[PDB]
Amino acid sequence: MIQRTPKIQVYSRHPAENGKSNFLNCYVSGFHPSDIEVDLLKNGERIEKVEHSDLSFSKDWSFYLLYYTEFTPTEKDEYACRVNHVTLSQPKIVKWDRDM
Amino acid sequence: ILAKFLHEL
Amino acid sequence: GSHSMRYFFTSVSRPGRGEPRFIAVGYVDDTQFVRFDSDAASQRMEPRAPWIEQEGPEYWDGETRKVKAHSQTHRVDLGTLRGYYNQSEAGSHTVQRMYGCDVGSDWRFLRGYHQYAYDGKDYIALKEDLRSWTAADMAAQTTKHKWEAAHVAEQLRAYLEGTCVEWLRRYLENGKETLQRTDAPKTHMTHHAVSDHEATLRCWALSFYPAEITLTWQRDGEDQTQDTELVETRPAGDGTFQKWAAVVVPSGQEQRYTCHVQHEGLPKPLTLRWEP
Ligand SMILES: [Ca+2]
Repeated sequence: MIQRTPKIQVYSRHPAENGKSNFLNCYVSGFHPSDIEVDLLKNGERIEKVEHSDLSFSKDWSFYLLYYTEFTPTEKDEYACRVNHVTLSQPKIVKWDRDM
Repeated sequence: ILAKFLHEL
Repeated sequence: GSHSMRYFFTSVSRPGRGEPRFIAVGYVDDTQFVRFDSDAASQRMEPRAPWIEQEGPEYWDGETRKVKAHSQTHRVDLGTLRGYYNQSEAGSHTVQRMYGCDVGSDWRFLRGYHQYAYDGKDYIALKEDLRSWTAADMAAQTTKHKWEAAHVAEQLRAYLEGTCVEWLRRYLENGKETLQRTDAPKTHMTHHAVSDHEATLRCWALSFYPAEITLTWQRDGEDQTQDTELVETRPAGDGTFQKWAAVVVPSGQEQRYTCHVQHEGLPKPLTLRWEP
């Protein structure tokens, strides 16, 4: 068995401009085994319509997936990705930084 | 296109 | 220049009498073009790129037959491996397989691949001569012996050097408007104070294709890894990729740092300096 915890990046498709429609992405990678739960959140509440890519993997056999949803950023709203995986004690929450 | 068949391990 | 076609398969067992999940995805270069997922409604191979949709019902019927046969092979293999490693029925286990071919600028065969993993580790793979195998352990040695006796490598080689290359060329032609493009990175730098005596510089590469890219920081022309951070290259979601690299620097010394970007799309490596 070789298990691995997920790397998580949270980011926008396009550079963020407040009040303009865009896509919020949560890219989870480097994990094993493949079962994973991912929630996109706005101000701590689940975002309703989230889609995801087909499961694939990298050269070291670790899996990756993209989750995404439409959003319109503002200066005040907080967006985050919350991920659960067998390797984690509790779910990991990564907050969106528009310059990361 | 996929391979036409695979051998079992 | 060069191009690749790759198929990626994952099979995951489920405890007791649950059936295994099977996922298959195919790529030309960094572009996904087909998928199959045993949990999904269709139970068919499905298109994931506009240019493959022009293939007719014979293509989709054949590929669906084959991907189902692939899933049956992996189902049997999960069983075989459970015995080889002396494992109970209570746990879930994973098999992964990747195969495919690369062609050069002239679209002739460059290399072929066929690799297999169990529970996240190398199990067996075809060596680059496509005639011999590398086995990770005693279980895989059993498989190597069986595959030697059955001349499996010779059969794969025919696929990897023949069928794989031909269909890759057909795809490259049919999808020419989107597969034969390179999108050079759009680049910029951002700056943020992290205290009254340090600042972060972040060099960004956006909207690029294919995914392979190198970002490096230099200080006074000397390579710099101390106090840098590089993220994995990530999909934007629209067929291109993104990456950034950052360095923490003394305030007032931002101009000593340069970020260097290399990508197939650039006729020369780019050099960026904090310009505001
Ligand atoms: Ca079962």
